[PDB]
Amino acid sequence: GQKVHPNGIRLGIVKPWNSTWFANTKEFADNLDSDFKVRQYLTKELAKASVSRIVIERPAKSIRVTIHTARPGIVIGKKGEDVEKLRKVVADIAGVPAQINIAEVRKPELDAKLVADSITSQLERRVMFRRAMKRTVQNAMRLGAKGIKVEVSGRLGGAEIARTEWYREGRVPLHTLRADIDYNTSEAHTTYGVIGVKVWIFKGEILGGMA
Amino acid sequence: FIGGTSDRPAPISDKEVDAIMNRLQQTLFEPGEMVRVNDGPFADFNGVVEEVDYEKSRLKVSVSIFGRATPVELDFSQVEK
Ligand SMILES: [Mg+2]
Repeated sequence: GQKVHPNGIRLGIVKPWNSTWFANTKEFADNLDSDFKVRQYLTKELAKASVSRIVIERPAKSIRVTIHTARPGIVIGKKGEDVEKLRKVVADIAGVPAQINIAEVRKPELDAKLVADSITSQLERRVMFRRAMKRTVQNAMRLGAKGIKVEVSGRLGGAEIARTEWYREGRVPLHTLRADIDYNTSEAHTTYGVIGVKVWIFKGEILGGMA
Repeated sequence: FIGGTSDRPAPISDKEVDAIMNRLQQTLFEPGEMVRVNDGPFADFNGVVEEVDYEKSRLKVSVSIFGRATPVELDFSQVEK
């Protein structure tokens, strides 16, 4: 049927929030709107920088943006120039001063967003959907995912009738709340429409929780 | 005494006494101004006016505490202009 968002159901249990700040009702909406604009701009500007996660915090009258990426050197540029320009424009978008930090994701093949981006890019760049998804699971299991599942959906290969197909290796318990299931999604805009790709990666359970 | 010569100190005047007896008988914290505090644990810190607690005879001045430089309210006696 219809399943709950894994990250959504697990938020506060074994998953952290992407945005972490306090604000009264007078400015909560404004903060959300600024967050949306900043994330949109950064995602588009760094589309080719393998950005995995944009954590926005709002210390006092400032905004700290942490970009989890698998390619820190591209984002940074020679001696910080690119970070500087990104910060200078994020400060414009937010209004308050801004600071940018870069966190490398050591093993991108275990990152759901990066896996989805790779598969989407391949599909747009004209590759066999079965080959692409099988290659990403194999790589994920090789790098050590306790489990992985990929679901491609919609007019695969230009077929007139859209179909859904999914591969799954290992174990991906989605009803276990203490399980660590990094889930993300991507859409491939191809000449015959939108192809949706969902990726779940199970990377062990958390007992102590630690939120 | 204070006078022209030490041999004969001089009085003040006729009208000077009257003026002294006359006196003996007889400021707004602009927003954005940078202030210092007058008393309390936060006494003599570099604060900056953030809002106007005017009709309270009070004040509120931003200050730089634990990175969360907090919206901090003071008495009107706590200004230093
Ligand atoms: Mg339901």
